[PDB]
Amino acid sequence: MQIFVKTLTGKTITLEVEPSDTIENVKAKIQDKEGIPPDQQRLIFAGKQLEDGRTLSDYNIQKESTLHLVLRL
Amino acid sequence: MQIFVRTLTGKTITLEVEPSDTIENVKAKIQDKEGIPPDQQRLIFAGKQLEDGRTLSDYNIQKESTLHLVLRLRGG
Amino acid sequence: EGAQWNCTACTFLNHPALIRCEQCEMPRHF
Ligand SMILES: [Zn+2]
Repeated sequence: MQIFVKTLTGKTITLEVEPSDTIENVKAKIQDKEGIPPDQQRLIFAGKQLEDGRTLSDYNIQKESTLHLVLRL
Repeated sequence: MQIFVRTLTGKTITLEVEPSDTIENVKAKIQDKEGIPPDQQRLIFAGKQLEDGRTLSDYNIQKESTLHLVLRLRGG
Repeated sequence: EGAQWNCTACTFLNHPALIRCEQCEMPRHF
């Protein structure tokens, strides 16, 4: 399935993911595509920060869902 | 019980619902009133997004409650 | 970070990092 990741400024990338993918895997994919290290990635969905150990399915993240990427420094 | 829906125009409509009603049933009523298909509707109540499959009572939705209708973004 | 904030358009409780509503893109009011 395809999900969207949007920066705080509204710029959007698209990812090919699986419901079983962990947030760690999604951050690794984002690092592969855009070069942003996972320790500097914070992902928000439904108002909450997502934890690396859970999967997209654990947060009810479905196809066409949008995650929000925040730079952590 | 009667609840209120803040529609896309800033207008508030009234619905007769039961605490046992599903979120889908409320979206179908909103579709009859406002012409927005349920799959493009998001319903927000007191800061909470309402999920399909749940009942109004699952969200402590009472008489005089106001839900906010949101057009479901295109994603991104 | 701060606490969550209610959207002034739809009331959704948003994360403190977001500058727009996650549901309707209404900008944060503060
Ligand atoms: Zn909103």
